[PDB]
Amino acid sequence: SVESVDIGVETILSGKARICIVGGYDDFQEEGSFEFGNMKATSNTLEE
Amino acid sequence: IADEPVKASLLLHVLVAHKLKKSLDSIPMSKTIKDLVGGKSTVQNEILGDLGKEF
Amino acid sequence: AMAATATDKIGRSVPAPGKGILTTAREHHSSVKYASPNLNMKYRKRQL
Ligand SMILES: *P(=O)(O)OCC(C)(C)[C@@H](O)C(N)=O
Repeated sequence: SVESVDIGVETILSGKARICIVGGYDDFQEEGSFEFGNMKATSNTLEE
Repeated sequence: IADEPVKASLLLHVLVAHKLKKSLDSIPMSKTIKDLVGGKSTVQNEILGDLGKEF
Repeated sequence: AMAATATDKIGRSVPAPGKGILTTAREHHSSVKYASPNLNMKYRKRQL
């Protein structure tokens, strides 16, 4: 999202765009939930 | 032949050899867990999660 | 006003956060006895 904003700004000052949509978006599914669990990045809910 | 229950030296050396994807020869027992991994905290956290569950 | 991105340094851990965004506060403080007239807006307007 912050990279998006940066790319967005520098696109406007370059004089390539006067307006820019800027943002970010991400979905939660089974397989990422699992892979973040194996990295031990996410809170283990049973400890919680 | 006689009966010997497994050494804690043989069993500790296998769960560090199996995790790092190496033979028993390639790993010295004198080397630390932090040395053998390199700079990967995820592999070092995953070896101390095996020995906490095992022993 | 500002938007920036920064890598960190040599390492062997992709998910470890770092300090490379400190470079947004990078300034030189060797010669810091007297004021910069460039910071004072009055000066900058007189020049314009
Ligand atoms: P290493 O020292 O790279 O640490 C990896 C972990 C998963 C601990 C870190 O990225 C985190 N999620 O806090």
